[PDB]
Amino acid sequence: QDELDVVEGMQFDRGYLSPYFINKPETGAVELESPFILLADKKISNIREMLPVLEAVAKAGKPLLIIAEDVEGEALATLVVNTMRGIVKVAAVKAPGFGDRRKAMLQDIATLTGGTVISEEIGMELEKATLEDLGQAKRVVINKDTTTIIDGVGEEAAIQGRVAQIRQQIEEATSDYDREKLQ
Amino acid sequence: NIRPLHDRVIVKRKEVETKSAGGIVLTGSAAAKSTRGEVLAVGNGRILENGEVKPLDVKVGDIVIFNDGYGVKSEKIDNEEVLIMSESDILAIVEA
Amino acid sequence: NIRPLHDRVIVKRKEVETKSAGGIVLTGSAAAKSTRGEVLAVGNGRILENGEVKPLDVKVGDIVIFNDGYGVKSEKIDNEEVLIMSESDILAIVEA
Amino acid sequence: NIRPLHDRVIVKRKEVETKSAGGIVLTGSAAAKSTRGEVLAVGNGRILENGEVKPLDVKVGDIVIFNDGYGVKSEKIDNEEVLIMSESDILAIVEA
Amino acid sequence: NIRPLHDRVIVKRKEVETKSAGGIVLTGSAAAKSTRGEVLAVGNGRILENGEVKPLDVKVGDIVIFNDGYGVKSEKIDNEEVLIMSESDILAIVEA
Repeated sequence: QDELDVVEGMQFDRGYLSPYFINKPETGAVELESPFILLADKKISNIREMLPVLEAVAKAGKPLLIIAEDVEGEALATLVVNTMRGIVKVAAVKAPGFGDRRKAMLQDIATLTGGTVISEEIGMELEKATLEDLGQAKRVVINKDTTTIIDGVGEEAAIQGRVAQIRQQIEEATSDYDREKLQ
Repeated sequence: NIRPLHDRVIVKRKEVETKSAGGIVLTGSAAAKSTRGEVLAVGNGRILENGEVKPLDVKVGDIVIFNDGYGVKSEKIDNEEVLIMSESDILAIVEA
Repeated sequence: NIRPLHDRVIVKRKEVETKSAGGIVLTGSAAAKSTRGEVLAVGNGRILENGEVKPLDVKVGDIVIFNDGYGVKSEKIDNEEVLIMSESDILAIVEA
Repeated sequence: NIRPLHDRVIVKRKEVETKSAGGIVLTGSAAAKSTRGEVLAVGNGRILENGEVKPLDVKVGDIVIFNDGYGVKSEKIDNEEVLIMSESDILAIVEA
Repeated sequence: NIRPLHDRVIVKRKEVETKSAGGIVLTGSAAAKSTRGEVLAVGNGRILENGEVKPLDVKVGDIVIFNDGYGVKSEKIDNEEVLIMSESDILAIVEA
């Protein structure tokens, strides 16, 4: 039979970076209720850069989801230990897309969630990131393959402006595959 | 008992920090070896070129910040780890 | 409190310059680590070969220009960064 | 004001030679950094092993020929470049 | 008989530990060479620059913890292995 699968809001094909992040073992999916959103445009391997953000999140008490280029090594390990220890309910996922296009999706998620992307080019580093820098969303669901952000707490006007900008780029686009990607 | 010679000092290394300032648990390379340790034993003192002996400024039982390197040696006494290092390797002493 | 030993000095590094002379903001490698810092603690003094102790020419609370290198060690006191380095590593003292 | 410590000397480097003897303009690697500079500040003097202090033979305001190397450090005072180097790095003093 | 010269010391190395604390047998690289040994012979003493001779702080027949390195030499006396090393290589002396 022909089936129809409709996914609303934002959902990108990037699963959790560790199976230990799963909050709900019976479904195998991390479920974060009203979590902070940390959008990093650089690969993360140590915890020193991300430490103050973790302290601020733990003080707030809300969960955290880190959309990053890549989390691995010591930083992933300590995030895992902190997840089980209950100090911070934190999940880490890879940033969707590739070079010159991954940044676009990161900015889209930042606009949707009302956050800011951390990168070397923009100017600020992960050490100086604060709670206001982090994005906000009502719900976050991570599975083995896809991550969904439900009801991101972002300004509607900014979302519409970014959508209009992407539409303008689509009008400027001259490739079917590219225009489908921005669609 | 272990008695260090000349300016050497026997120091028990402090435990590795397993938590951050706000409660973040550090694991692996994040929880590096501590550079501070309490002094377990003090030698007689460094011998100068004139033959005199000058007592070390480090006392027994104080917390000192030292520098790890080739001059620091590891030893096992009462199946616990201690470090033997010269008084020059100790940068400072923690007070209060 | 931290008391440095012999000629070692505890210095808090000054903040990195985030702006140029005319208002240009420097980021990344442009805003390098400052080589100047205020002196937080002064040791008793360098011990000479005759056994005497000569007080260091650096006082507590003055801005000094020093040289970063292997002889300078990094430490964390009151979860703030400080540097322990010998008095020879300090090139000069900033006056007025 | 900057006061160098011990035998260190603060020297402002002379301008690079932009012309040859007969008027040929040198550019790039041809106009190398000058090894001569006027002395801006003189330290108290080198400390000997006996505890005494010997004043440096370099005075304030004389042109000295020095050697660039690892012992020479670069600093910025009144947004102008100066060099801090030991008195041993100074080969000679230009007179008249 | 072997008489070491100046500050050199003849020490017989202790046997390698073939068992752990609770009875686990260590073999190969697990049972490393012991850094402790009893002193077999003590030299006259280190000669200072003034011509005097200062007796070594190590006595004959005490257990000392030393450091293996280039300064330690291996020798065979009464077809048994001994080590000749300077008194500076000995970190400490085991008491009781």
